Amino acid sequence: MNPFASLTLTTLTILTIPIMMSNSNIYKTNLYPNYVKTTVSYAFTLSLVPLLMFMHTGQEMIISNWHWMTLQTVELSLSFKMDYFSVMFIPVALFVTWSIMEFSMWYMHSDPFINRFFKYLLLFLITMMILVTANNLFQLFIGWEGVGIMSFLLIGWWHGRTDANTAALQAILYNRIGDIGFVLSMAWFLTHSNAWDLQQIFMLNNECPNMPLIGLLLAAAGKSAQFGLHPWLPSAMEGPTPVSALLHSSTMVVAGVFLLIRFYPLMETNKLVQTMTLCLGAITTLFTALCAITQNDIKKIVAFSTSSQLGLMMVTIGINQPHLAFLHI
Amino acid sequence: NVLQIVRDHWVHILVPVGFVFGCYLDRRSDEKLTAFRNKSLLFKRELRPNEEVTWK
Amino acid sequence: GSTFVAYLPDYRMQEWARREAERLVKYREANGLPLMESNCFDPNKIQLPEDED
Amino acid sequence: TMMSGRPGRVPLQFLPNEARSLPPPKLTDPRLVYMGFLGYCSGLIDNAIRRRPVVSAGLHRQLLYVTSFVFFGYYLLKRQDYMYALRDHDMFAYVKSHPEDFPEKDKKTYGEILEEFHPVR
Amino acid sequence: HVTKDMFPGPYPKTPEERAAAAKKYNMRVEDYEPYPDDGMGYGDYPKLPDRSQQERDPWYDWDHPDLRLNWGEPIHWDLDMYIRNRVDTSPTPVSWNTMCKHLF
Amino acid sequence: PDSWDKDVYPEPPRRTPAPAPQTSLPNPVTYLTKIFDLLVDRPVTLAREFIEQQHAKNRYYYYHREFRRVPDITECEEKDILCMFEAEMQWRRDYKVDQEIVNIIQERLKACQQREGESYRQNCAKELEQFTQVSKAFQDRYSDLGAHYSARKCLAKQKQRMLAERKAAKEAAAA
Amino acid sequence: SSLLDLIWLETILPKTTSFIQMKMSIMVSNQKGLIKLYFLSFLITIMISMTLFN
Amino acid sequence: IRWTYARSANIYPNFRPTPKTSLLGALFGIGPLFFWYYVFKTDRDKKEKLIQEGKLDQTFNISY
Amino acid sequence: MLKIIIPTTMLLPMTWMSKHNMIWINATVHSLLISLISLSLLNQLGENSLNFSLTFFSDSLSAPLLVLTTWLLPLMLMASQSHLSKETTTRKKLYITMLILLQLFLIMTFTATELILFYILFEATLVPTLIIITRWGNQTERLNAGLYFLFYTLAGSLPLLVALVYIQNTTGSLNFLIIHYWSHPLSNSWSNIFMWLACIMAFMVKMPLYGLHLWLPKAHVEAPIAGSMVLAAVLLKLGGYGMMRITTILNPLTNYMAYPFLMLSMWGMIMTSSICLRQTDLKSLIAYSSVSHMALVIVAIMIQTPWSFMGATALMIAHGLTSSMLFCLANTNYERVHSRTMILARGLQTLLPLMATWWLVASLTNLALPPSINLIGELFIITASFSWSNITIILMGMNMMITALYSLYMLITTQRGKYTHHINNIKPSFTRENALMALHILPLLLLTLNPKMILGPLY
Ligand SMILES: CCCCCCCCCCCCCCCCC[C@@H](O)O[C@H](CO[C@H](O)CCCCCCCCCCCCCCC)COP(=O)(O)OCC[N+](C)(C)C
Ligand SMILES: CCCCCCCCCCCCCCCCC[C@@H](O)O[C@H](CO[C@H](O)CCCCCCCCCCCCCCC)COP(=O)(O)OCC[N+](C)(C)C
Ligand SMILES: CCCCCCCC/C=C\CCCCCCCC(=O)O[C@H](COC(=O)CCCCCCC/C=C/CCCCCCCC)COP(=O)(O)OCCN
Repeated sequence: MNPFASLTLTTLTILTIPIMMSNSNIYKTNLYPNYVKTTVSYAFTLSLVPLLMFMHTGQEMIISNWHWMTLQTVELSLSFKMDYFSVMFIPVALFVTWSIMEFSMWYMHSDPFINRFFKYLLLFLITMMILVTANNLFQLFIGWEGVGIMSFLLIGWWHGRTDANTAALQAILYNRIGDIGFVLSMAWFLTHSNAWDLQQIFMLNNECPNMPLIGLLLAAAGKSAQFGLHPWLPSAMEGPTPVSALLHSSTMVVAGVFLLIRFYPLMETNKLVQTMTLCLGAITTLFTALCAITQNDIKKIVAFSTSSQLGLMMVTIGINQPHLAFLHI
Repeated sequence: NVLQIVRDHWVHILVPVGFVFGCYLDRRSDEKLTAFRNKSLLFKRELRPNEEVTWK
Repeated sequence: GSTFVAYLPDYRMQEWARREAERLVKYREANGLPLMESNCFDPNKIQLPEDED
Repeated sequence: TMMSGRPGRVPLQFLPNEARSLPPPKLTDPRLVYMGFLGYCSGLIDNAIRRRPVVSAGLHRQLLYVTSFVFFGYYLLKRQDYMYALRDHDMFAYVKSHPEDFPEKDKKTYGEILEEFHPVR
Repeated sequence: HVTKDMFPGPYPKTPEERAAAAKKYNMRVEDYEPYPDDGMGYGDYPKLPDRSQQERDPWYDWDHPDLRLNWGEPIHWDLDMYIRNRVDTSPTPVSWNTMCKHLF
Repeated sequence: PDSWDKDVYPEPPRRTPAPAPQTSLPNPVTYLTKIFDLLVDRPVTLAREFIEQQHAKNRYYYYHREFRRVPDITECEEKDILCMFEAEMQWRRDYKVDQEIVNIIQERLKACQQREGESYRQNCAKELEQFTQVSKAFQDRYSDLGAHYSARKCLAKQKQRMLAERKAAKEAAAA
Repeated sequence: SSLLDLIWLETILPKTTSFIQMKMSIMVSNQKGLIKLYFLSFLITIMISMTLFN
Repeated sequence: IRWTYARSANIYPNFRPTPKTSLLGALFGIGPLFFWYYVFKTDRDKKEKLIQEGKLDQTFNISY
Repeated sequence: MLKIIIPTTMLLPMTWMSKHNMIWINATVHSLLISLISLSLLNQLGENSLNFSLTFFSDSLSAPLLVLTTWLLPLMLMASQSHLSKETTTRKKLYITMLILLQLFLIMTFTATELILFYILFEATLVPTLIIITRWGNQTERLNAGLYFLFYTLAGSLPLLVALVYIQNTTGSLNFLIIHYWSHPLSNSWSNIFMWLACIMAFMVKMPLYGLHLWLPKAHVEAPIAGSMVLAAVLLKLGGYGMMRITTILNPLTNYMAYPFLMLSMWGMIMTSSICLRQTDLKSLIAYSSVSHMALVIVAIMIQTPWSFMGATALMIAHGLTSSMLFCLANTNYERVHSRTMILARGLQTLLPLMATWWLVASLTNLALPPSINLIGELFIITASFSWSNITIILMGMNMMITALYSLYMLITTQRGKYTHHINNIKPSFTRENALMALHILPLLLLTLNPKMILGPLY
């Protein structure tokens, strides 16, 4: 009954099957990329249905199936949130990943390790799915670190190239700088609101203080390549073109903006953090556009364009219009 | 070959024999700490018609 | 060993505590009692030292 | 403790007569087993030093080592148990004979005892 | 299979010990300059230029192409600083002071 | 389902609207729901009925352990180790039960927040009040005890709190 | 790495102890074997114990 | 081999205590410790003073 | 508990009377069986403990460490199986005897319901370790490392004997149950201050605390693979385990007596993480990483909050497994390379791919990647420290960043890049090494499913 939960879980489940089959026989043939592409397309077509049901009715739901552990008065359970944001962002990401994998089936035909490349792409997609549909801060952190590790692994695809290793380490460094603020926010929320779940966080903080929002903004700036920690996004273009097209262009780099979107009931209650995030977005978008105005490498120009767009959606967050930022995403 | 593999594989029983010996020792050592059996203020229970001791 | 550890009997009394809490909350909500009591031990049994200062 | 000058002590007696009033240690006492193990270790070390097959050079010698160690361990355990029994007997007798120095404590209940509470923050 | 004399030693004061140390490190005597005899324990280890390892001749046929090294030369005291994966001192089109001024 | 009690986990009557098709265009949602039901729910239902009828052929029960009440640490001698042990065990069990009570209240609060949607700030005042009361009681009871907590430390904290509140009340009355 | 871990932390606890015990061992064990000095020290300690511990 | 030996095992035998080395050691090994001790002592003193005054709003601070 | 101690003792006659070409098989099989049997201790209850007898008791803190200790020995045998090929039968049997004695002493140490027995076995676990370090070591500096490891531990632990005997004379008993139940506050006096210092320093020297860690790099570098693994996996947890047990008597002195050690650890974790960045050696780098993690555990223990204790226990178990795996990988590289230098062999991922993915997984686990128990312990400790003071987050985050940096530096330098040209003895990896690292890593990814088994008694 109510197929919303069943289908919304089933898309994320079917996205995992080729990872399980990676040790089977099909992994050793040339049929694997087509298998992964077909799996992604089927997952997208299946996830298209909850979007229709939400559009018809306005369907929202959270599922807490597996109860991981209880620490005194705190419970950690594998809980997924299937609100408008997740149920709308899943099909877009799946569609883009399907197109990118079909393109990669032609771009990377000469790579001996193409099956491993497709497996890494699927792992990144699974981790981004985890991050998007997360409901408690710990699952969000799981996805947050998984996407960073996948970006590290895919940036340095060519191990012989020294610049690839340098860029991967640089991206990891900046993402850890963001994770500092993420961990600060997580600790503050647990120690003050006594829960990592978004529901209790939203109830218990009518006037959220400066520190947790500061930490969240720092993490969003770290992962969304804002002005303070921008260069990792332009320098992450040492990876293969499909990786840059999928990870560091449209899906992985919007994780910080998505995090700021998710905590919008708390951002409204504070006026200083809104000012700071608006200023950060404005300065970073102008700086990256000005840098792109004179670049000579095409991938560099598109990377700086991505950075400018991320700055624009951060500005959108600054003026208290999170839904418009989601639309722009 | 019987009585020949024993001269080479008699050592494999040492650990299992010691494990059984240790279980017996644990039971014997437990038998000396029955000074409060069925006398605790919380688990005090009336014996069944066919039980002699609450636990061994 | 992993299967044995997974199916270890609940000696930590996690379900027992949940059932006891359910019964306590139901009883205290039915009769209007104020759920948790701020005093762990009843004041009557406790004897205080009179200062008279 | 210094029970050397204890009255009514035979100068050179290993086990006084009153020591026969105590239960003798069982032949399966763990300490006796440890004496046997020490004797076996001594036998193995003797075999090793003389450059002989360590485990199976002299069975009679190892048996004699174990038996002598067990004998001395048994008698030593008897003497030790007697001495500890004497110590406890003297302690209880002296406590009984001097009630002034060992007054009965006024029993108290935690309900009427004020202990300082140091919070952890 | 290395003799005790091949290992580094104390800071040499006499010119004879300086020449022996310079010969040990496979470098010219007047091209060898040890660290100043301060408290720190550099000893008689040559003070190679603070030149990085990214700006070495990239077209030369090195024995270790990735590290841009040849078998047997004296190794910079701070090689793990300059491995092309870390800080490098390549000259820039714009001067350092002007770069700092503009960015600030 | 009867697996969980309704009084301890309250749920509103969940009133829902009726379909009022304004147009003649067939909505894909109804067709998708029908096909999903026909080709998903029926096999799952049949498998579950088979499993349940297999369970019914072999039925056995498990019981909930009941613990007697034992004297607290308040009626415990200074050095009576056995009564101290019994009271300490009882206090630990009560601590676990109170933790589960707080967990119950938190679960109800989170459910109220997600159910009410965009009016959660108004419709869930009662759950927030209950959580505030229970949280204040729990904090007054077991907070700041330390890692090596014990019944004696909780009793000492209660004694100190009662001393402070008695002094405050006496000062207010004599003011 | 060098100044704190490899120089000063080594100088404080282990190296200072090693140097002190080495110097004291050199001082104590360096006796010429002459009984004249031995018996003079014996007389000195006899006088010290007679006039100090009473 | 010479580089590794000079970096690892040839530092102490060539070390001499001088004004520069002693001052650097004292500063870089003592100053941070006392700085952090002062900072954390001040923070905890302020927090405990606020708790004693009762004006901290420690509600919902159940887990610690 | 004798069902654990007796088979471990019986392991010695089996090893000594086995055939000259079958000692390793018997030792491995029966150590694995002993670990399987010892797995039963994990069923602890929310009440006091599993009081087996008057001498041995098991808690929910002693159970995970006991399981890890019993599980380590087969891995030690598999790691030591390689470099002892050219050894005589008697010396191999002596090596296995030393390993079995170490396991038995650790097993008796971890339960040890009386504190004097705990101290006796805690100091007894030193002799086999010193013999292993100073006898079966390759480098000529093994003697100095053995002397440092002996004296740094013994000088710290000697005052603990006097303190424990004094506590027995005043309190009247050193049984841990009686000590816990009859605990009384310690007045702020000089005598109590020095008793606190005596009771604390003996364990703080072993973890170790920053400033007393000079013995750890030497002991870990100069020891053989088995010695390095047992040092980094279990022997470091002795101090942490001891501190949790002995902390109860001290209150409320610790509330202000923990400041110097808190500062030392919260700065030494940063210092050692930074040191890891500039290293010319692999085993030394892993040793300094172990020092940083143990400093974090020291902070957790000194904070004395429930979340601190759970995070501490999780971090001890996770770090033990991770560092044992890292030392295994370093030894596997060193055997082929015969040099033990990070930059000497490069680009091994082209030649050994399965070794490369083992390296990647080990580095990720060391990097504290969610949802591995490493990050569980890390995050619990960070939250507890934040509750202690809001400024600790700066130090903790800096430590996290530097840890990630040096872990990925270790991975990149030895795996990525162009291979070294003048090395042509990189034989394909055996089945033994792959099985060893698989058995190292799988328990971590299995424990991340059931964290409650390794979260300590305050769960
Ligand atoms: C190669 C490519 C992949 C191929 C493989 C495909 C298959 C995919 C599966 C891989 C992971 C998928 C995740 C699925 C998890 C389902 C199982 C899980 O739910 O069970 C866990 C249980 O697992 C165990 O708890 C974890 C294992 C225990 C760890 C011990 C390690 C083994 C000993 C070895 C030595 C130990 C060294 C360290 C000592 C501390 C959680 O238990 P719990 O949710 O509560 O409820 C269990 C049922 N109850 C209600 C009756 C109690
Ligand atoms: C090197 C690697 C690390 C090793 C371990 C280092 C940790 C050990 C350091 C010991 C911690 C502090 C020791 C004493 C702390 C008590 C607080 C005291 O120091 O402050 C004042 C004490 O005043 C002075 O400090 C008196 C002591 C001065 C002499 C001590 C030596 C100080 C410097 C030497 C440090 C050397 C440490 C390493 C030795 C090798 C407070 O004055 P007061 O309120 O009235 O007294 C409070 C105590 N009462 C309540 C019992 C009365
Ligand atoms: C890596 C090497 C580390 C070396 C660590 C060594 C330092 C350990 C701390 C000092 C240990 C000695 C303390 C003695 C054991 C405690 C026993 C006790 O508590 O008895 C006290 C007695 O306390 C003492 O006697 C202490 C005297 C100290 C003598 C030894 C000094 C050791 C060095 C002192 C400075 C070290 C402090 C910092 C060490 C940092 C590490 C270097 C009670 O006295 P009462 O007679 O009962 O009085 C009651 C009536 N009013």
